[PDB]
Amino acid sequence: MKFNPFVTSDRSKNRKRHFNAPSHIRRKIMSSPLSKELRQKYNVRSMPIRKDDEVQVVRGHYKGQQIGKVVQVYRKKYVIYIERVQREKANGTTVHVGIHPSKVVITRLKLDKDRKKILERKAKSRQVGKEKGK
Amino acid sequence: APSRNGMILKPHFHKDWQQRVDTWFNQPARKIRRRKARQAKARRIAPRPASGPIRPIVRCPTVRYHTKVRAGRGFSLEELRVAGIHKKVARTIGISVDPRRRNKSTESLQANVQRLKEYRSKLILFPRKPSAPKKGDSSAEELKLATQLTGPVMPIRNEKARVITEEEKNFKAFASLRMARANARLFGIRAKRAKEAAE
Amino acid sequence: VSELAGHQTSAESWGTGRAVARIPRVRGGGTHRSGQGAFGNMCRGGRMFAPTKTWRRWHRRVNTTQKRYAICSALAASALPALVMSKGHRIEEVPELPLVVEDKVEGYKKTKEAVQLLKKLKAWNDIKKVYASQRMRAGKGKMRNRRRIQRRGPCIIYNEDNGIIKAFRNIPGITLLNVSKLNILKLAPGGHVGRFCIWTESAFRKLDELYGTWRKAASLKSNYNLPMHKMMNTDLSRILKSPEIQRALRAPRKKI
RNA sequence: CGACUCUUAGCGGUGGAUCACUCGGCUCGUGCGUCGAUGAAGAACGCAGCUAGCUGCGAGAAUUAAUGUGAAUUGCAGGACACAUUGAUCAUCGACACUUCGAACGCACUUGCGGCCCCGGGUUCCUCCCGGGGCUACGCCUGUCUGAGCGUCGCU
RNA sequence: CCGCGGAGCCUACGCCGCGACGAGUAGGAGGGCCGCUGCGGUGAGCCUUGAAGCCUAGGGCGCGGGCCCGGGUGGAGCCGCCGCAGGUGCAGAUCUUGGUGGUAGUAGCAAAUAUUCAAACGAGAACUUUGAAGGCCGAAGUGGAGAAGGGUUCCAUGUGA
RNA sequence: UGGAAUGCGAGUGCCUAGUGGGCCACUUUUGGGAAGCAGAACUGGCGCUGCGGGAUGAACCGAACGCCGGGUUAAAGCGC
RNA sequence: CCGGACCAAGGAGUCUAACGCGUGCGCGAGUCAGGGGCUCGUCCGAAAGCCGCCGUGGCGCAAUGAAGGUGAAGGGCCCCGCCCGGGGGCCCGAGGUGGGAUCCCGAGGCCUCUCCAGUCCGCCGAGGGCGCACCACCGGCCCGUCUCGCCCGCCGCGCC
RNA sequence: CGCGACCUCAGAUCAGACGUGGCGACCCGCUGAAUUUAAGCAUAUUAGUCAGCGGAGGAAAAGAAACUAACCAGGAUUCCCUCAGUAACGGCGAGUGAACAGGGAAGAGCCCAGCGCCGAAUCCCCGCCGCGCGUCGCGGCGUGGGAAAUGUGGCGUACGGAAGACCCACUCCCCGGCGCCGCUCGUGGGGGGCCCAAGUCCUUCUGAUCGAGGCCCAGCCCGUGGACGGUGUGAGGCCGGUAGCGGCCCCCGGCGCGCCGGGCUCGGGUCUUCCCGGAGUCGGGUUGCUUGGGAAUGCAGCCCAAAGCGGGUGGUAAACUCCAUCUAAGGCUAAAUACCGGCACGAGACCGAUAGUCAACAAGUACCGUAAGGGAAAGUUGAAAAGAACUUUGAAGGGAGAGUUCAAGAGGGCGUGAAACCGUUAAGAGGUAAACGGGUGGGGUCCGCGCAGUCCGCCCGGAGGAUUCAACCCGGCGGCGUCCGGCCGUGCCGGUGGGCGGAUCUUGGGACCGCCCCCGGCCGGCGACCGGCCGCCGCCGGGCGCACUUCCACCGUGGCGG
Repeated sequence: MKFNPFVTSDRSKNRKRHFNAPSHIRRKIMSSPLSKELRQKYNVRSMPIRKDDEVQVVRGHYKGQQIGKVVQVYRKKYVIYIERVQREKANGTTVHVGIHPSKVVITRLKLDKDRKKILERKAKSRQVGKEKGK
Repeated sequence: APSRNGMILKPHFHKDWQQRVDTWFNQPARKIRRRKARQAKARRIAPRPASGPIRPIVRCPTVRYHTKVRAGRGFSLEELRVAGIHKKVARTIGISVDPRRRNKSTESLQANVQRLKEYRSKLILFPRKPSAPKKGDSSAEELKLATQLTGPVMPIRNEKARVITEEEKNFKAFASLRMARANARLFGIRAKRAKEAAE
Repeated sequence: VSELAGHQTSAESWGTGRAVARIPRVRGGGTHRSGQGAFGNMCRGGRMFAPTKTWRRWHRRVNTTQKRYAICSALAASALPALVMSKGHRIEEVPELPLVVEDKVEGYKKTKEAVQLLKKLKAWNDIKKVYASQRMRAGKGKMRNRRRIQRRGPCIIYNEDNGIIKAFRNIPGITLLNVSKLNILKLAPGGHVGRFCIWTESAFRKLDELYGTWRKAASLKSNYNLPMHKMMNTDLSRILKSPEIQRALRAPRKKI
């Protein structure tokens, strides 16, 4: 149970912060779990979703084992777009269906200097916690 | 307005009292704040007793209360002088000083003097510079037995059977009290009539 | 409510002669508000009848002797299995209702050992019923930061902390209580006596010094002793069936 | 027989009650407790590729720089950022910048009229014309300079 | 005792018996397993296999306050019991806010003389435009320009909500 | 021999709301020509109360009231 | 007579303080921490617990007088110079009268298969006895005030 | 009659500074009503309150006795409890109304003028140099200006002080620039940034789940984390978070310890001799306001107008006398206290869009008034726009199909969708306006696992099946009761007790008393208190008992009871 007198448990305050969060806070809010194989390789459980990330949908109408590429992270709408997750309008054109990143699993993450750095930070912090518990 | 038996009540609610109403919902908050101030002060003056300086013994000034003894504002200049403590070094030692208190009697003077001597013997004086001590206290009593006092320093707090002798048995307690009150009342006019009779 | 609520407008009655009620009305023009009622408990936008005030008496003081009486009654009821089961506390397979466990529990540090101990004392079914009682509160309290409700589980009475509070903290329903600070709000959860309590032996032995026997006054409280009984034998059946009472009776009149 | 009228039920409508919800209030409590002639509060007018209002900003105008962050913003478009020859966005914010009124300050409140000292361009020390820059308000303190007085005196 | 056995009971704040009585404004008192909202306990309560709410020629209960069930609609919460606390029950107040009728397809669209023929555009013309007639303001004008005040109403194109 | 008859269980304390405009009738009665006028006494009534009868009606006559079945009456009636 | 065309939603004895009576609870000649303080950062907890070497204080436990002031013991049994009423000694510890729930004794009755002589318990019981609370009445004590009258005491001999 | 000095004034766009205005919840100084109550009304009350004016700060104001008291005396201010609805005031009516003592929170004390001593020892400005240098201090020099003898500085202020003589101890300090570490104990002291656990496992429901079952070990996994949000519906383990004296990075600090530089480097007792105070102020008269202050509590205007063993106070005016207490007319000072404005936070038995702030929304907005000012209404498609392509009629609005969606009985003021009012369909009725109460009757919608009507126990037969039963033996578990033991105990003695109290005695320590607990012995009772023998009874399991016993189902239009 929360003990910090400076952290709010209020419904309205937590919802207000969520719904008009700045863009860089919406980045960490829109995090997705890594795959079991990736969680084994890097000692990390979840990463913030990013464009050109290979994910699969685990909930909803478009659930399946297909692997798609993230093509748009609409942080204002709190949704991401995947390659094959789409439907047809009345006209005939095709539109992407927004999927919340909490409902997808990263199977391959785009790798760069910044992403390697925060993968190592999350593994180092977790390893310290495991050592402290032991 | 009145209905049968009752009390003639005069409530003082004719003066727009609702604008000046003191609620005490902050009472628990001011207890914690007062408590944390005490704890911070005690740490800041850590070796010192954290209950303020030593106060003298004082008698309450009225018939209702002259059988009781409480703490005064400070030791008077007469008892400080008898104890041999300079009035400008008492405050540094931890002795409260009240320059405006008089000493009508000697027992109260001697009681407060002995209270000052007991404090001086019980006092540990740390050197100004720990590396170089001079006219202070020894290492045994300083870094081994120094503790901060918790409550007030030297708290101030408030006849065998015998055979009754024939003299006090034949004592007129009520009669003496009656003549005594008459003697005080009639003292002035008895002397004036005696002087007039002399003339 | 706010002291200014319903009274920030400027509004006067139109008086009689205008074929309308004599309620105060907003002055001016050029808006819906003009001519509308104000300053009244019957008017939309007006103040309430007797506006609630902060200097209502919120707090009650109970006599110390009565508060101590309530704690003794709550403790006595917690030792009767019928009263504890009447609270729905699932006391079966529990070896003794005045459950006393050693002082090693006070030194517990992991929630795993807290759960294992409850399983070994057969007090885990109480936690399972607390889990089964977790549901959503009905009403406006969901918007008032009181969304979830659940039933109460066992109360654990300790003497020294040594980590016992942290170990049992995460288990739902469990309340931790210091024997020297016994709280009637946690021993009779809803004014009903009969809450299941688990004691450490240190808290159990401290309990005689706290409230005293009938031969000894309380040692840890100055000037307190246990309340006296106004009726020594409460067994009505045995008293009525005793030969002394039966011999003094007239024959019963069964004929209708 | 209709029509018309009345009642009841079904369905459909002038209507927006009830219920459920709530990035809003109200009340209590805690910590801080900081405006301004270095120009405040408050006004006015402007500023976006398409943008009226709200919001943010001031001619560098829906923002510059810096630091942290680390791949977006998004209603459409356009092009950055090659996503280290170090940086989209957002946050923070200590650098820079900050139109006209306003205690409001050259005089006056009309885009009115000046004065002094400099700079550039026409002509050449007309400072005549145009443009730019710095000063030019009241009260009051210490000091400074210039003064007044048949004020009190000294030497003449 | 060849039968080894014999209904129900007694939430004692419960159950049973007997006798008499029953109007009511103002007003007083009692009971309420009458109703509304929130809190503490409790129902190993109910609920997307369908909560609240709403409708009902359905089945019923209670003297009543009201309540339970069936059916339809709805789409996410709700209720029972022991206590606690109220901003807790409306036909009135020329009550407040909103919505709606009958009146009623009614009153009315009657101050300053007046319009007609043809064509054009157009889905559509008594009312627009062009032409031709008949009339009016009749220069102290129904003319041509300004001051206040208005502030884009000025001009062109398009639309006909 | 509980010192007439008859009937009935009494006594007592605290707190206490509403009311403090009345009106009608037999008898008695004051002012007034008198009044469905004004003012009194006693009792009953209406107000607070419905029910049968007086066609109708605050007060008259009868009778006072929980929801019902049978029987019988009061005052008043029994041409329709 | 006045208000009401119709429907929905809102809409009026509340809160605080002070008294008074009644009732539930705790303790009881006492009772009450409410202001303050001590206990881990305090989800709950702004709660709860404890102070007694915080009961200061409030109310109650004493009244009366304007005030100076004064300030609540009754009975039973024996003895007495003196016969107007007071003194002395023991024993207890608010008196007496009439009512008075309840409680106690109880002549005489009821009886276990029968008679007799016993031990009991119960039940009815005429009569008595101790009498709760409360009521009425009569005594008594404290304070104020008035009338009458004789004494006593002494660091003050007093307008005590 | 020129040149100087001083004095009193003046001007300057002179060199440097400072004030103004705003906010105003809390605070300080003024000014200041009436509504109201008195059942009328004028004093009174409302009330020194609202409105008006001025001035600040994070607090303000107050404040170290010209005090209280009368005691065995206390001892600055401020705040809380009490004093106290009291003393007192009041058409003594209505009403108003403090203080001292006592208990707490906090606690802290000091400085001039005057009298004196010291060659003005003093201060501001301007330069230069050595410095130091976060935006400015030190030392020197100045044959550099000015202020100040019409009085700066050091010592010293009622608690007395100073100066000499004697004795004693001998100095324990401050500031600026630098390094150490605990980097403030609530864990770093504070600010900022980035991180740190466990199911989305198997089977099912759904439009979508976060739903419902299950997960060997006695129980899925973590739990110091089961607060809360988000996510297609309800989530401890999907995500952010949450817990943790958890980790890492940057910055800003204070308190202590060490280095350098600068300043100062002096006290305490006893004796002797000296010095010692704030004036148009106090006080008195009078007037007006104010106060609980009453022959005047406080404040102010005018008149009078001091003293020094004096003056002020001692709650009834005055004279005389005694006593007590303080030392006015100059000044500074933190804490405890206040806070409806501001910047950040936390929470709630509060409201839930006619409520709650006027304002949940482009709200102090639209709009109104010349202006001061007045001042609204207005939330909700859907999980996702997937917001209806295309065909067709119409000039279009608007329809018919088609399509999306779980759902258009969700189609851009679109959740649900009541009533009033209306349209249509179905049924019924209709000349005393409708409507109503009580009785029936007719018709209609729905309802009744309605449409051959009950169901239990015992007995009687017929025929079928299977066996334990009845008794006996073994094992297990219960229920009941001088037999024993451990307890729970009153009382009663012996104490290794060694304990708590006491307004008992002491000869702080002790003795004495009363209890409390414990030890041993004796002594009574089982029920919210335990065992073990010995019986008696009951139940269950197993064996034997192998059929006139026992049990299970069917039939009879069976009999009795309900």
